[PDB]
Amino acid sequence: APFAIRRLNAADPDFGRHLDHLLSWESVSDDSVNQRVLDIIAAVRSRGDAAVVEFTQRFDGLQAASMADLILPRERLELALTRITVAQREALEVAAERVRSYHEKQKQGSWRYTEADGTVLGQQVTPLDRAGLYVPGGKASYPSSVLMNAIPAKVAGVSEVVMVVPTPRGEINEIVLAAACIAGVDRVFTIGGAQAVAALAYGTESVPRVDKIVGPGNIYVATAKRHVFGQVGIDMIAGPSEILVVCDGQTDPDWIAMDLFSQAEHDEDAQSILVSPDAAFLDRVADSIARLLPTMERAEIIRTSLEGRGALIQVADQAQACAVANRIAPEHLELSVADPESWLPEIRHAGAIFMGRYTAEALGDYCAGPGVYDFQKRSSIINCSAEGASVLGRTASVLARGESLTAHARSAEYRILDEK
Amino acid sequence: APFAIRRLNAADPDFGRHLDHLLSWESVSDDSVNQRVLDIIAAVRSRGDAAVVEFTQRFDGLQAASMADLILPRERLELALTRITVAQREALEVAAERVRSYHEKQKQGSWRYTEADGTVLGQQVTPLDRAGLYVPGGKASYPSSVLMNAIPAKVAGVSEVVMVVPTPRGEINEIVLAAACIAGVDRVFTIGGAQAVAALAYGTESVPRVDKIVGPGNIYVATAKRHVFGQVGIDMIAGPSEILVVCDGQTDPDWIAMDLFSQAEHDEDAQSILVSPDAAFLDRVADSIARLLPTMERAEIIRTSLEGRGALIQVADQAQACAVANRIAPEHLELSVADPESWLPEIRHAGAIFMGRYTAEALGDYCAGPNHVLPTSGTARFSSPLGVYDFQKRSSIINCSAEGASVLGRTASVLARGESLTAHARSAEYRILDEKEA
Ligand SMILES: Nc1ncnc2c1ncn2[C@@H]1O[C@H](COP(=O)(O)OP(=O)(O)O)[C@@H](O)[C@H]1O
Repeated sequence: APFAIRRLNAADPDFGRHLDHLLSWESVSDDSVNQRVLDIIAAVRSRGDAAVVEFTQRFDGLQAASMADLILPRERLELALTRITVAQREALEVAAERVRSYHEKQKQGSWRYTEADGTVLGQQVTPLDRAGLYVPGGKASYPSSVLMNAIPAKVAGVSEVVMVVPTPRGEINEIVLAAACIAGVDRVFTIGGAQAVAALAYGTESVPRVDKIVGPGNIYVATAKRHVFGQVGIDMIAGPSEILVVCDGQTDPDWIAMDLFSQAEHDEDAQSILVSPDAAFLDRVADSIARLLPTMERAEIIRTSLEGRGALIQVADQAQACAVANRIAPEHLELSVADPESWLPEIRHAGAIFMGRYTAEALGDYCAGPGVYDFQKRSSIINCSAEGASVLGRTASVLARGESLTAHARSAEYRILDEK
Repeated sequence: APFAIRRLNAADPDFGRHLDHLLSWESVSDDSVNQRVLDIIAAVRSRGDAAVVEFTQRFDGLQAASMADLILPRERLELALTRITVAQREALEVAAERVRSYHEKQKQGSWRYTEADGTVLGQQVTPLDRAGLYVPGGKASYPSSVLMNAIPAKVAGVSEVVMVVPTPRGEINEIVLAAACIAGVDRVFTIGGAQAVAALAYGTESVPRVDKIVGPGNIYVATAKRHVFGQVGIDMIAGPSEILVVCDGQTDPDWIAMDLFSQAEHDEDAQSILVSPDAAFLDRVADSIARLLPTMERAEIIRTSLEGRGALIQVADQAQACAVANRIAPEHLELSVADPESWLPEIRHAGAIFMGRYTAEALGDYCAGPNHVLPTSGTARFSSPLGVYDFQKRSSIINCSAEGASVLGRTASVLARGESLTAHARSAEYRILDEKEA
């Protein structure tokens, strides 16, 4: 044999050393991935479509004579919507309505405000022209990620939402494609990895250059986004798939085991960690892991993730549990404790938080629905009246002259009215 | 020998390439400036404090034996406050009042909301632990930048606001340090360039690793900020110093020439361009420039920048003026026209906009942030993720009731099972409750 999950104890004097290592895992080195991503980016900029096709065959195991075989018509998204089940389609449509209604209320357009002295301030707001959405291929690709990125882009007025979704060995995810259909994706290319990000950032003969790339992605996508920042807007660099469970010991150990498995099954570099002051509970979770793992469809992925990056960590009390959690700074925190609002203040470095025994971290990947700002460009506007320029100019005049910026000062002074 | 501003005319058939070269020529390469930056970052990541002191001696020309001589105590900020004149201190205090008022109105905190089924949703809002503020050295450092960044950080509750400001040959801008005192800066290091950015992004023995780096910067700072992206939060990376003025010819030509000088006096590489359909006007601006330039206090820097990147550009009409403006794509646009809101629909690539004849682009550098709205009580009503939001972290929370977990769990089960992610499914299914189960 049974699988034995790694065990750490913060009562060990050397516990900080093992925790550091657990948090700095170089499966494939940063440097190796970085060089590979840099080379692919430069390759896509130099050779365009030909490079995209060549990398797609190599990394996605796909046969494609040309870039035209890597274009999915929007009609294929409509077909996907007919192919999923009644219950799947209803879940997606219900979540879409809630996401879309929410963003309609939050949208803020151009505005102007007139001060008492006549000065007008405000912002001129324009949708981005195009936005690119990365969608991981295959089964481990949450449809919520499509809905929650494409819908606010369309609500903002983005004319073209371009989706890139690799098809590993030709595999297509109909639920994901159906979500893309509901969310209003305009164009789809079956490409992935660093080459998809590069094609979106710089453009090729067939892939349009977009103004912002959004979405999740593994280390190749994250590294490519880091490197095309500047050339294109980027929402964020999502970190590796991750869950920290903190438990007081009074949650069912099968539930906790499964909560760890939920993240570990996403991909082989996911990290799942449990922290608890309850030693007997940690033993129960270790047994649950050993028993439940061979019953999992994705046991191979789950085992590899837990061998490389998982751990159960014993701590002394609530205070130490929070200190270790804050150090881990988890992107996803499950506070499986009696009074979660009592633990959160001591874990300010955590990302998304799932509270209590009844809130599985997995619900965060399949959110049923409740932004636009991130798909808009803003120009700030100042239109002083003569009186407003006098008020502002008096302050600027003094400060500028103080540091010898006399063109700044005289520029402002030309519009200062003399007082009564 | 009166100065003759460079003249361009869109009617010329070499205009596209002539303007292309004016907009793109570079002294040092991208690769060499970028290569020097990549080297400096690796050096301070490796040699820590020693690299910072070495780069500071070489590039700033400072006689500093160790990192402890590059630390300015908070008292030195208070002393700056007493060294500036009364009118300068009050001007800093007035500016800080307007900034601080605005950010207080914008500040949002944590919240919770209980759904009908008992599920609690919300957000936990906390300040960043530490923020790092880059402040240019010398006289060309806007005190605005200190106020505009340190004040929202303190209003957010950032417990340690760290400022870096190079002091070339020991020169100190007392107004800038006084601004830092008023804005509540906690610690100051007299360092700059890429090495300052890297010391803040990664931390050294004496410089603390901060959660976000903000502020303006020259090419080395901007390049360094681009490279430490993903390693540490950053704000918008400011581009090179630049102004495009578009005028219909109905603005006093001296005002326009001085608006060009305002940007030109910042540094030798600054780019100041005027576009107009009014040919007689453009001549009056050329004369204004010749007459006004000699006695500018920074006449030599203005002349250098106008020679290298300045231009007066003749166009056929308003539409061609806007086409040229769109090709330049200015981060700072001065629409010095009678009807500025009529020109804006045809301006599609522009950052911050100064409208009409009474709005000098100089006011941008002293009363607003980079492409930020002017802070007033009225403008505070319009939300922005800039400002106090910059320096805060937001954690979404969900606390399902048993019934909420059941409703959400069924939908999670359907979609996760549809994708064969059965750990997701079973984890959600464990919480589904059926009252009739004994
Ligand atoms: N040629 C260079 N190589 C490396 N760093 C440089 C070079 N020129 C300037 N720097 C860095 O940029 C800083 C210049 O001071 P700063 O005020 O921030 O920019 P500026 O004065 O041009 O506006 C220096 O501290 C220095 O570290």
